[PDB]
Amino acid sequence: ERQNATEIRASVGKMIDGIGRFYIQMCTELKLSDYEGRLIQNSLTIERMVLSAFDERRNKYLEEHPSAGKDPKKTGGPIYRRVDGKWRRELILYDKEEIRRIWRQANNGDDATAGLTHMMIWHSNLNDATYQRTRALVRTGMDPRMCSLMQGSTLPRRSGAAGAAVKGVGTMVMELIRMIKRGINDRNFWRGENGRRTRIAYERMCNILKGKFQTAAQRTMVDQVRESRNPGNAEFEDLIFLARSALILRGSVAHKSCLPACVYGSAVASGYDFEREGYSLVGIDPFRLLQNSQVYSLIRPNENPAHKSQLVWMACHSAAFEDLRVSSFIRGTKVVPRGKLSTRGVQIASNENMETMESSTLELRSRYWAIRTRSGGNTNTSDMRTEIIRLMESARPEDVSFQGRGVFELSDEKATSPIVPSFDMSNEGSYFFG
Amino acid sequence: SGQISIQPTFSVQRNLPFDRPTIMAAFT
RNA sequence: CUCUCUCUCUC
RNA sequence: UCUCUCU
Ligand SMILES: *[C][C]([O])[C]O[C][C][C][N]C(=O)C1=[C]C(C2=C3[C]=[C]C(=O)[C]C3=OC3=C2[C]=[C]C(=O)[C]3)=C(C([O])=O)[C]=[C]1
Repeated sequence: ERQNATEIRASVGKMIDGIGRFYIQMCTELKLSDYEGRLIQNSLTIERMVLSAFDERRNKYLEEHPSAGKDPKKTGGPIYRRVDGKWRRELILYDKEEIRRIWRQANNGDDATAGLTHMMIWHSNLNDATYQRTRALVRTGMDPRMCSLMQGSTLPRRSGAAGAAVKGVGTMVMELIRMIKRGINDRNFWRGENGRRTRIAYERMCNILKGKFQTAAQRTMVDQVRESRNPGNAEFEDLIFLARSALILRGSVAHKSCLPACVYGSAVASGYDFEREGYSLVGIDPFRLLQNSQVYSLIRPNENPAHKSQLVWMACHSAAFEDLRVSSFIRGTKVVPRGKLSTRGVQIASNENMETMESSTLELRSRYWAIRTRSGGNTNTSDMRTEIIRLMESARPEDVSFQGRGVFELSDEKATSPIVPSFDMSNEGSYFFG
Repeated sequence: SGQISIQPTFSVQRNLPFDRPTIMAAFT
């Protein structure tokens, strides 16, 4: 039982080490200095280069249908250099085959898709913590208020089962609803070889959504949705009902701390053997890595670096939809809601004035650390809608879940003595997007 | 509009808050 | 609750 | 080689 755990830690550490040494190689090939190599924007550009090089289907489509004024075999992005204290952006182009060769050499001749999925999840968490998806919600007919279930909505399809565990109930419901809408518009959907393939995809997506749910009634209802040969308006409405029910009887969404490649690269250049020590995405390893890591970022004029650092922290720990009180307790500084953050996204646009831009250190440090959970809490005839409604009516927004679990100090590596928070003082806000 | 409910990330005791009247008013 | 799960379509 | 909190 312990041996399997140590092999799992070794495998995850192998992925992290590969990502870090790839970042080191990319920094060497880009002639970036230490400060420029620790910039979060440069790491974002490099990670996007990796992801676009290995996006096989998009690369093939680009070869068949070339883009306007772009070479379909070259990736690129904004790389920022500091000259005489002034930041300037550059668009440098790299062959996709060169990027693939460098990535494979980083992972010892193996095309380790696990690290790519890790970077994909990091980008998805950043997008979740930065940008809201209300327009897509309204277009598909779902309430804009179920944003807490839309974790991992920007994850592409190539993530697979690893990324499927991260995406929430809202995104899966949205994708299924898109499929049902396409079937409703065109009857030739679900027909032919493409019809068989999309039926298989629909069944698989329904099955992983069913695995997401906890109560028996929700599982039975998604089973009934899956069993329809030609799902129509009724199944789309039932999916909307399940999505709304997921607000109270929550689902099992897996949360992992996926750090930017700059942190991993700095750690690997420091001499940290993740293969020997081992890495966990749900334990103290990301917290310990973030405490002694220095990351720099680009601050547009009239912005608060503290707010940007809080945003990056929330993205790193996938705490976008977390209770603000527990997030502030773990961080030690007040996690301000999205409305009161005087900051825009991490990424810098191509039209920005790259002469007033400044650089700031990111405070990615927390007082306490906690275990990241997959569970959504405790949940306590042939029409299971009434049963679901009764179950949610019984629930109150005062029940204590995760009983006997607390936040551990950074020195408590083994998670022995928990600290339970007492939120029984004057009430702060609880919803990040509120 | 906004965020009605919390999706827990950290395994901590905590009350899990949600806007009960808003969720329930769509089920009455 | 870690881990392999692999992708209807570039979207 | 793109951009964006909040129908
Ligand atoms: C479908 C869903 O997912 C949604 O979608 C949208 C969002 C995301 N995105 C995606 O996916 C895509 C994108 C794209 C693009 C690009 C890419 C790359 C670069 O570099 C640039 C660009 O640009 C653009 C786009 C789109 C749109 C616009 O407008 C612009 C793609 C291509 O291109 O292909 C794909 C996908």
